[PDB]
Amino acid sequence: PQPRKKRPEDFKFGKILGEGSFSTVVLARELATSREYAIKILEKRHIIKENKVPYVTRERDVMSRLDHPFFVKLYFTFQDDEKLYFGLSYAKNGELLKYIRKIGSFDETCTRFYTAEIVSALEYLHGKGIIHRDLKPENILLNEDMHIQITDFGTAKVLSPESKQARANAFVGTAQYVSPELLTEKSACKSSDLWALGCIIYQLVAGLPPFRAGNEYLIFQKIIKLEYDFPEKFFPKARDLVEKLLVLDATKRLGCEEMEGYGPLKAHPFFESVTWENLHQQTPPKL
Ligand SMILES: Nc1ncnc2c1ncn2[C@@H]1O[C@H](COP(=O)(O)OP(=O)(O)OP(=O)(O)O)[C@@H](O)[C@H]1O
Repeated sequence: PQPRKKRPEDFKFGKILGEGSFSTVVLARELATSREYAIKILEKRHIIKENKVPYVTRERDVMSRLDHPFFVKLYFTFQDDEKLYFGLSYAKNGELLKYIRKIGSFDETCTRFYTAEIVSALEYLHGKGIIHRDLKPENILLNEDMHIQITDFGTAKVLSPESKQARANAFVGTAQYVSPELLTEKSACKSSDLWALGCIIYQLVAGLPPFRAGNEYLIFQKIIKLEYDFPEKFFPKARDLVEKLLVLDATKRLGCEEMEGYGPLKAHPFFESVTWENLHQQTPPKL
């Protein structure tokens, strides 16, 4: 027997935290507890009209399966006549992208710490057979203690035991972080997230993502050609790691099953001083 189903009247809604194409996230205080949640509100009619039932269902189903400190938690759901409501942890500090823009680019200690939390999160996700498929700084949020909270699971793929690949459109997902296999084979794998990881590490160090251009078509062209360069002074061991992640052949990316998994990735020299066992209990370095 769970707690009774919550209702809109149980909350004092506040500011809008963000607005997507099919949802709006609003800060809400539960009257009975004074707890604050980020409630994601989606209109049923619009979801049905635009054929998005599978994505909303997927977002709910994946989030309910995750139980790990580096993921946004789904605490409850409810609905009224027109809207679905998902009660989520409120990540007080916002998007990682905000910090990249604010401070410009991360020093080595900061890059290493945040990269480690992301790698630890992906290990967990991938161990559950889930491909994120849209990993990017916009969807890596930060809690009040400046630990990461990954979100945005509606476009995730859930692999079956028998399958390492899932059909996926590149035009879905964010161009700058799209893996070459989505553009060439229209298929996603766990290693697609490792490609995105390489883009993100590059972005933390350089301040901008590796594949940039005036439009999406031009970005995609750069991705399939591996057309990017490292800036001068890019931390040498991080460059080496990124070179091992931004690999056109998805089976040759450090961390993938064919490269023997997360062992060899976490053992990379860039992570030498990392203690992996309890990152969420360590004090993040100041940005
Ligand atoms: N759990 C949360 N805590 C704090 N802020 C959040 C939380 N979840 C989402 N946000 C913020 O709200 C924004 C809106 O999220 P939402 O899932 O509604 O759409 P989106 O993913 O940003 O855009 P789109 O769906 O069109 O790709 C996010 O981009 C983020 O800035």
